[PDB]
Amino acid sequence: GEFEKRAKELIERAKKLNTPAAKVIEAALKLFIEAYAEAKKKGDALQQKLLEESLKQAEAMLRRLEHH
Amino acid sequence: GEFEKRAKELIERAKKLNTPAAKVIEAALKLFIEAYAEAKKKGDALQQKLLEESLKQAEAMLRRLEHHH
Repeated sequence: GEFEKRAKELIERAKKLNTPAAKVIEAALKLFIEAYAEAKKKGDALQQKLLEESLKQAEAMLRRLEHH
Repeated sequence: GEFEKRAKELIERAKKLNTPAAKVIEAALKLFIEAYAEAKKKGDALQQKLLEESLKQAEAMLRRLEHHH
């Protein structure tokens, strides 16, 4: 899925950062990976939409952490 | 302490709405509690600032899940 690999894309960016705050976003993304697969199994469309939105917020927080 | 009590306040709202998406937000809130305590111990102000922004993203996502007729 394009969800997991974009989430894995951001995970590697978080490991690039090598700061505690980036490690927090790394843990949240791995939970999202597991949650999205569950949401896909039960046909939970609203959970998918929220997780997809959270994916964009994580990417924006990584970018803020990267700039600083 | 202000952050944890907001997060515990959000955790209780998530548990009341009884859907898989709530428990995901619940687990993320519990991680943020632990991470915020570590940020306070280390004096990591940037991590603190992003965690309180994350806490605000929690409230909006929870308000979205709660919005139900």
